Amino acid sequence: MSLKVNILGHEFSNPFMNAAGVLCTTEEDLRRMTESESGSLIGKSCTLAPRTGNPEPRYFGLPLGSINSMGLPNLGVDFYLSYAAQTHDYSRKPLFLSMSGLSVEESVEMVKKLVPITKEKGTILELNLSCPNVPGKPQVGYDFDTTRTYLQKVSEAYGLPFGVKMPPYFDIAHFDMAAAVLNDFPLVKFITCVNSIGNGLVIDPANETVVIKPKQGFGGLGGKYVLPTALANVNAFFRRCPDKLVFGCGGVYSGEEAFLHILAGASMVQVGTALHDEGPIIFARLNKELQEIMTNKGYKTLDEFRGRVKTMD
Amino acid sequence: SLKVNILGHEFSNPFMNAAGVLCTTEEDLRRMTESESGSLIGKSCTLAPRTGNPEPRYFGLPLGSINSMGLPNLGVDFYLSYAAQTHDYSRKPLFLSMSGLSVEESVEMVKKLVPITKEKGTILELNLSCPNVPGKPQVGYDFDTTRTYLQKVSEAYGLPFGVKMPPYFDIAHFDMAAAVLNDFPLVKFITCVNSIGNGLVIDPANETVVIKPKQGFGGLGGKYVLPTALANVNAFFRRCPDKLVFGCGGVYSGEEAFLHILAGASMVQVGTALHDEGPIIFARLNKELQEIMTNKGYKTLDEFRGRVKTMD
Ligand SMILES: Cc1cc2nc3c(=O)[nH]c(=O)nc-3n(C[C@H](O)[C@H](O)[C@H](O)COP(=O)(O)O)c2cc1C
Ligand SMILES: Cc1cc2nc3c(=O)[nH]c(=O)nc-3n(C[C@H](O)[C@H](O)[C@H](O)COP(=O)(O)O)c2cc1C
Ligand SMILES: O=C(O)c1cc(=O)[nH]c(=O)[nH]1
Ligand SMILES: O=C(O)c1cc(=O)[nH]c(=O)[nH]1
Ligand SMILES: [Br-]
Ligand SMILES: [Br-]
Ligand SMILES: [Br-]
Ligand SMILES: [Br-]
Ligand SMILES: [Br-]
Ligand SMILES: [Br-]
Repeated sequence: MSLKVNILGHEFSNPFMNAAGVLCTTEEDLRRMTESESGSLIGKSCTLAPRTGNPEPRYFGLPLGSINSMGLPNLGVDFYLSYAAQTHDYSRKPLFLSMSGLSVEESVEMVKKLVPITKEKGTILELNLSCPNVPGKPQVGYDFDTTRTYLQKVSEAYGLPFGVKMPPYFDIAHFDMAAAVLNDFPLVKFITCVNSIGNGLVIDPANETVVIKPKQGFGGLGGKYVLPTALANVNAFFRRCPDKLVFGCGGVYSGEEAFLHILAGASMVQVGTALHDEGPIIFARLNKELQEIMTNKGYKTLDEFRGRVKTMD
Repeated sequence: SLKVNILGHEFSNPFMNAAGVLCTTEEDLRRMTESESGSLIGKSCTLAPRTGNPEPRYFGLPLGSINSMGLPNLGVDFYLSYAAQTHDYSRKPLFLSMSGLSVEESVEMVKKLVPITKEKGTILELNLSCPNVPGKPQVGYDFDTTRTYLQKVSEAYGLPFGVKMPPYFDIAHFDMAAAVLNDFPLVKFITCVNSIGNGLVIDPANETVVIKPKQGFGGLGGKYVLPTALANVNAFFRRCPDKLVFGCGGVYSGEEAFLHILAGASMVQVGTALHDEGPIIFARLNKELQEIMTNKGYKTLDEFRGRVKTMD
């Protein structure tokens, strides 16, 4: 029996990691992720400079998930690079860093700085093209021309295998158009589906007021809200992008939901909202639960069922 | 108290079915008319009868619904006859949803509707957001295609109508959509929103998708879509001040209808909850919305419509 995953020139102990932005901003966040049972971890979407973010309250927990408009609060790219260079214990697990320039030029500058550290330590890049929460900066992945520009220039500047955090799509034509762009770039080795459902609105009936301050209450949705959307996107790209891996992100609170992500095509499985609710102890539970479901169904490895979701067509 | 006075009509309350739920057959429409609902709307129809997609094509879920019906309907002639000859307009006003799979089909259909709207007052909701027909993507996600539909239908129908919009998730798309809509004055109402398109639900017991069409991909409704619906309602409420907004998505109770109205909704549509519960839900919804209004001291809907507070 094995929850192991062998991809991207690394052996992962299990397919679980945090979703970018959850429990990965500070050194202590990252130390707690490394101490956890997670197979990996990813740093907060960083910017070239430290960034303070949107006004609070900017996160609100809901019965069916979460809404956030954090606005990319982070320590700046140099902090994450130094963590990856010196601090992170790579004998424990591999490390991803998320990078989210608000422009091509900023993302290019950060990925240039990452190059020697990836060469030195094997630090993996996830490029965020789906932040829904910075006022005036719409999700890059919803503009295919802009997406193409990012992928070209980052491919050129970084020159190493990297991944992309995609926004959810809801239109078959858009799965097709997105895949075509992505398939034009061989250094994109993984596709993370998905970021939050952008620009939802939650209102408190008692005070008749939105629950978050930024953008008149409009925020990204995660948790139970996004599971069917996340699975559709993982499978859509799994089917269209034959020479890329897909990482599943959205709605994972258990081994059984992790199992569904893997069935849909997911290599790794990212946990956001549930981890925010529960803390890093969640990873021990998730391993146990996924192992148990496999045992019940007679599966011994993840690749015995990855992408094996059954259709009736 | 719950009354709504819009579009040349008085409605007893803001509630109606969502297009496609309990509104395909004459018996469906009879039961909607007999219900406590303020209005009702016909199934999105096509010029010819449609059998729709293979089964299973609806699956009910703890947090809502997934569907890929494929516009199964009795054909435009039936809905037009229902509107001209059968429907009791003393009970409540009637909407018809039209969902031509091309502009040419939509133009043909709305032309037939003209005399019936003039004589009986039947209201058009033009469906621009079906996510369930293969090779025919949501028109509302292409602002060029959307402008052409709106132009040719404006010319062909020439009377006040509304549009069923897909949900948008990008402020840039709120801005673009509203700008396209604001170029057509005959568009008097905007229904936000249609199902969240092309989600995928898989049963872990059998490792199998739950609906047959399109490898399991269908539209999501119910509890999944409430924040998306509320956001879309309010986005268009703010961007289209000379139009009305209908709310649709995630309404299972008076509290959720209150939120839709607070976000900007004039009428409130009920899909999934109604599929679950049946037309008796409308009597519950009227009672719950009243209870919330009395607790807050509102005597009318316009005392709070669109008055959601923000902190910025
Ligand atoms: C508090 C908060 C902060 C987040 N920050 C980031 C971010 O830095 N970069 C990113 O790609 N996604 C970010 N996300 C989105 C998550 O990575 C994930 O895509 C989303 O929450 C869906 O997963 P979930 O259902 O497990 O929450 C954030 C989510 C939340 C809840
Ligand atoms: C069974 C099914 C059939 C539907 N058919 C139509 C349709 O004919 N036309 C339309 O505009 N919307 C149709 N819808 C979408 C609903 O009208 C509504 O926009 C969506 O389900 C979200 O509302 P809800 O959360 O109350 O279900 C259908 C939905 C379902 C559940
Ligand atoms: O920092 C954030 O606001 C943030 C970034 C992102 O990519 N996704 C998200 O939900 N929030
Ligand atoms: O008939 C359908 O499949 C259908 C049409 C529509 O507009 N929305 C929906 O959810 N289903
Ligand atoms: Br914007
Ligand atoms: Br579609
Ligand atoms: Br089991
Ligand atoms: Br009017
Ligand atoms: Br299509
Ligand atoms: Br959108």
